[PDB]
Amino acid sequence: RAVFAAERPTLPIPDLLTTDARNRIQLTIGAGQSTFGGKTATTWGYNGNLLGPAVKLQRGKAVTVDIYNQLTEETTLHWHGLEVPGEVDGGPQGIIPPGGKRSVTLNVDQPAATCWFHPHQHGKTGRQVAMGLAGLVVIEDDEILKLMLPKQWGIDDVPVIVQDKKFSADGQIDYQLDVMTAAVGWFGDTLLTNGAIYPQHAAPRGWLRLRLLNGCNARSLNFATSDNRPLYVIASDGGLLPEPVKVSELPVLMGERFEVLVEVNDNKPFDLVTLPVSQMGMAIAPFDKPHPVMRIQPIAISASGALPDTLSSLPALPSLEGLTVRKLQLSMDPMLDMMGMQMLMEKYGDQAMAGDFHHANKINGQAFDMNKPMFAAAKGQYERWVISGVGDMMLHPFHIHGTQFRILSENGKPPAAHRAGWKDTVKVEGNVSEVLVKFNHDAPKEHAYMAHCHLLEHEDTGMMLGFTVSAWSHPQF
Ligand SMILES: [Cu+2]
Ligand SMILES: [Cu+2]
Repeated sequence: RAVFAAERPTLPIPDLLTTDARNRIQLTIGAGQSTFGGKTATTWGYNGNLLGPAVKLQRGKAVTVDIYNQLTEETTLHWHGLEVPGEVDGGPQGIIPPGGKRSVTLNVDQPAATCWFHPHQHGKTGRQVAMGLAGLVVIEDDEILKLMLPKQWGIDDVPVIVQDKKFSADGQIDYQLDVMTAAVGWFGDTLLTNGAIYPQHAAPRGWLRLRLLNGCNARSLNFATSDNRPLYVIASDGGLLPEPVKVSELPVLMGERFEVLVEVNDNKPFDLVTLPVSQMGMAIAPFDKPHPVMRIQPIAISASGALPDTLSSLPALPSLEGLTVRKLQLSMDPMLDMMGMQMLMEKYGDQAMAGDFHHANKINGQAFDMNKPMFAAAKGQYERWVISGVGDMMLHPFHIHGTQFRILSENGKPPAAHRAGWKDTVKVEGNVSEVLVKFNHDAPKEHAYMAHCHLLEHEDTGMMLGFTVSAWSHPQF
């Protein structure tokens, strides 16, 4: 406790940004500065110094987003979790030059969900996210609004973007893509919640809705409350579960979102915390013990948001016979594993095991080739993708663009109930995962979809593939 200041900063709330009268939204990508622990640091942000707004979209309504790159280097803008055509997907092919402008029209056609957006610059995604770039996407539809969930933005409906950073002694963000981070990821000893260190949020009595995003480059998290009151999971990456799922702890992989309701009953403050995980590098101090994320400070007013018995209906799993099967093998060059582990041991000592690297991470023996999509999927068809991490012991949250899928097997076991709805990420760690995926939109070679590990340093050093989606593919044509 003595390590944190007695008074907590107020939890910053990203602005909720909707369409203007011309059905447009403006996003600037820029460099500014932020203060962490009383030290100012250069940071990057969308419409601001750090992080970004929550872009709010209505299902079935078109928006054009005008994107202005005001950095001195190239970037891209990817809408993580959005079912949109490859042309507006903002993967590594969607380059926006410094001083450049690109406009994309999003025709939102998926269930209400909390998605997010971030850079996807080839080989530099880890650095650009670490510098500060990430924003949220709130998709709404008539269905979710009829539920009368907690819905006062920044009061009882609260975005919670949780990220670690490593800072140097001069206060600046200390990012590196090197042999150690290419192996185990970039991680640090300071946890940010909407950009603030251990902030406090003033919560009315009643249900409090938290839209949780693990926005770390490489660190997996496991949310719980300080007094072990339950979290009611109401939504995953791609939207509402069929019914709330009660959990006492909530593991969240890099890039995943969950929305939870937690009870604010009496006046006693309590914390959202993250519990120690079993992931290389990640249980090193200060994360060897439960670590505070946010203080919830009850206030006098009440709020009347509901915890509904029923939230939504999801389609039953279809027959799996006859469906196209795609096999993806994740791998790391053994030299990278050896050297990266050596560096981790040098940097942290014995506690690290207490419980050309630029193309050394691979899928099906291939480090990402932006000019060679690995295959073509058929639009509108359910496919079974089988992703294996047998062979190494690293954690790979495997993410597929252009879709919200259904997990069939997560790392060799059936998915937990709260992970059996709409997901865009599945854990792969020394075992095999299978997902049921359908692509509703096209993506040509020039604007292909990505499928990749979302441990950003793995992605940046090769663990990504491109794929196209069209109505059909036949070699004669
Ligand atoms: Cu994505
Ligand atoms: Cu990985």
